Amino acid sequence: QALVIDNGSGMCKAGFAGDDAPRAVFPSIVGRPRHTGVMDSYVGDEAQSKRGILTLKYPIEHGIVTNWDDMEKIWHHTFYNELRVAPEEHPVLLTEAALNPKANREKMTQIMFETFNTPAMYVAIQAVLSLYASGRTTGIVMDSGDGVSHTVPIYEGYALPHAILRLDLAGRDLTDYMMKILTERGYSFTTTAAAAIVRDIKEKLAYVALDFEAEMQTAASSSALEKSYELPDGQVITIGNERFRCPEALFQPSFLGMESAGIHETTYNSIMKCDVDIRKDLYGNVVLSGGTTMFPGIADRMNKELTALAPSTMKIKIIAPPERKYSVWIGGSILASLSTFQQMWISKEEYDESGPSIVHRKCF
Amino acid sequence: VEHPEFLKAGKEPGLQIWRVEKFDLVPVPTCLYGDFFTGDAYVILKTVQLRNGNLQYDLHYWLGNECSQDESGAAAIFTVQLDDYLNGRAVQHREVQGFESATFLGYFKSGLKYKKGGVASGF
Ligand SMILES: Nc1ncnc2c1ncn2[C@@H]1O[C@H](COP(=O)(O)OP(=O)(O)O)[C@@H](O)[C@H]1O
Ligand SMILES: [Ca+2]
Ligand SMILES: [Ca+2]
Ligand SMILES: [Mg+2]
Repeated sequence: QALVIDNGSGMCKAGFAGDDAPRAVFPSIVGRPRHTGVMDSYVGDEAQSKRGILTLKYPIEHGIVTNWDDMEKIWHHTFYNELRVAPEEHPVLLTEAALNPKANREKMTQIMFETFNTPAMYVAIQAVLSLYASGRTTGIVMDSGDGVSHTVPIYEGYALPHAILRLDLAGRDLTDYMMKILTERGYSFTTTAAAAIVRDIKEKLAYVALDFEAEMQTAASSSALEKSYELPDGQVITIGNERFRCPEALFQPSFLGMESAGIHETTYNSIMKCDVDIRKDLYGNVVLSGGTTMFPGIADRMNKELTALAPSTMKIKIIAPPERKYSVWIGGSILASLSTFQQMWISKEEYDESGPSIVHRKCF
Repeated sequence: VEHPEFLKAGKEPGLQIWRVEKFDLVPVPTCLYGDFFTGDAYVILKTVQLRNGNLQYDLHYWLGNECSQDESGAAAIFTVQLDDYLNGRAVQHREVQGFESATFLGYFKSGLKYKKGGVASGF
């Protein structure tokens, strides 16, 4: 029974190979007692609940591990609190970013074998996992999550590292931006549940405009785009153009005072860094992945932006599976379930002789 | 991979066809070749004998309109793995029901046929 762990910038997704969905999804947050031994750690929602008396760390805010004691706490919580397994009994598949530093892959491997005593483990690139989950071996993955977005071109099963672009905003930025534009509209979010309220407004009411200026006009001229939202305390507020302006920052990072290219352009640019002969296949298999690609309208608008950018006879297909919040996780579950996968794992035995660098020869 | 079927694959000129059944690669009876369950995904290897003595490989993964996510995902993956196994020598093709390349359709002398149903998801 293999386990599948997707270490997300914001959210950790964890589960059992063979299941169609993660059994556990929790925030990648570690909480430590501000003032020690006057009255230890907490992970996930419990750390959030108790944040008033905790110092909270985010050990992977941009997809890469910045703190190994806190990452270890996250894994301990994943194993013991969330999945309730003994880790020494399960092969474990873990995901990483495409450009995960070489020392990080080795550290992750070391921790699994030495700290959690896993009998087997494997590290997989997230974008390749989403591609697989979509039933493809070639395509470009546009993954936008919580603290990190990337475009990863993949040809016949393997990412093209030289063509990977790290797009500069994600979910957090969009939540921050939804808060600011709601404040400006007249509203005030002052409780400790402010982030959460605005995140939820983002998740339930935001959409991506097919033609943004025409939407701005429709909205300035009528009331047919507006939506009511009921706050925790029963107060009802109205969400107008904020619904589409917020995710628009994905296409116009300038809204956030950012010089960076938007998601359609980052996508283009990646395709352009690839052998000319494979680009047609990239354009015809643009796969959307991650929470921040969940906005309604996002596929149409990507189709539109990339049509505009590519020669007019280019066949553009955008693939936005409804389950794309978990595409990475689901790719991992399918991979780790395959009859041919027992040969792929780094075993304990292999670890004990090669040590942690075995990862660069086993996992790519 | 020590999968018995990888050991059988690309050994001589020919067509081989496997069905994804529950995260496994299961060979299709040669008498049923060309009859595709639209609720299934399959891996097809076409080995052609070249003038040099070496064999050419084209690997097609065929996706039924109703195959489950685990089956289409496994077909794509098995394809990558079989290609790695054949020293990267296979050209990989994604074949979708109703949109198969002429090359793929060409493999089937009495024309390929669709039939409803298949093996259940492995999830
Ligand atoms: N329906 C939705 N619409 C817009 N954003 C969403 C939706 N559901 C989740 N999100 C956002 O997705 C981000 C997390 O997605 P995820 O892919 O789990 O990130 P990561 O893997 O980087 O941790 C969060 O910012 C969350 O607010
Ligand atoms: Ca089936
Ligand atoms: Ca190949
Ligand atoms: Mg992610």
